[PDB]
Amino acid sequence: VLKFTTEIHPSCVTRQKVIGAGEFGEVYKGMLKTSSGKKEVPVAIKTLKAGYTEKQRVDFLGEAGIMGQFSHHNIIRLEGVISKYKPMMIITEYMENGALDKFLREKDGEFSVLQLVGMLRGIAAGMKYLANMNYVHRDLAARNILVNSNLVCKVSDFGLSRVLEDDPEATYTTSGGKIPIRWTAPEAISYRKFTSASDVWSFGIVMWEVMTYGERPYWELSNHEVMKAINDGFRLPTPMDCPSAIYQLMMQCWQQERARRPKFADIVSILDKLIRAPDSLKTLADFDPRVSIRL
Ligand SMILES: Cc1cccc(Cl)c1NC(=O)c1cnc(Nc2cc(C(=O)NC3CCNCC3)cc(-c3ccccc3N)c2)s1
Repeated sequence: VLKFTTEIHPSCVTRQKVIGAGEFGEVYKGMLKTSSGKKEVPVAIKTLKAGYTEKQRVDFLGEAGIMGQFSHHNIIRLEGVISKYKPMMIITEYMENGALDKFLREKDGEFSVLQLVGMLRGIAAGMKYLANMNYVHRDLAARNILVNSNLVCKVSDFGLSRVLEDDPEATYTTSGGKIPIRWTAPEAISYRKFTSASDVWSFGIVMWEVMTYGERPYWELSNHEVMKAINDGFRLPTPMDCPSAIYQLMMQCWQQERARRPKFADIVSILDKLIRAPDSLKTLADFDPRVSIRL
């Protein structure tokens, strides 16, 4: 028995603005009337346009069904679905600052170290919750994390191919594409061994995305060049202005041997201890001089 997913009546949903457009549906900002007409809240609304295939329907509704099993501050909240009327819709809370990667790239250098570390603690708490629920995300990356007005970060992007046994799409993105290599642990790339410990590798890459304000991991390297570097033992260098303890933690997430990586519980605990003793964050890792400027 799974937690009940609310079927929403279309009369309770208004769409105010298109915010995203795909080939197979759109995403809107809107309002949802709830509590039997007594409350109204802002929502995001994703549609599935007519002509969708059986696979697209099972995937679309499956994402909502997974989201509906979770109740955590750092996981996107589902309000419900419209499946009985067309276009079908999934309705979630609305995250005012959108995806974390784009948000940081529009906010370069504007946050404190403590704020960035706090964002990572929230993401880590959401991932701890997911891993404890026996959910392996497989595509953890800043692009799949949303940010609200209050800077709370929440994990998004769920799918049935992550939960069903021997699923033939388990190694693809939720859109059927190739999962971007540069967030993925070596044993998941080479053997398809996706587990919470490969999600810990990905979380280390997310830490580096956050501390760099959304830089592209490995910069211009191609996918094969990233695989070359990782398998030689190369790891991403420290971000600028990054606490030594934070860079050490991301390096531990990138241990080749998956059993040596921290668990999500370890990550949350370490981040909490650093935030509560903030002088621990003033020791910075050396930023490796990339350019020589002499005068
Ligand atoms: C509805 C739904 C169904 C299934 C799965 C999920 Cl996770 C969801 N929920 C959502 O997608 C979303 C919840 N909140 C969101 N916030 C959001 C917010 C905004 C938006 O208003 N962003 C601000 C606009 C001004 N710049 C600062 C960001 C834009 C998007 C967005 C959506 C599609 C393509 C590009 C975009 N930039 C998204 S999207």
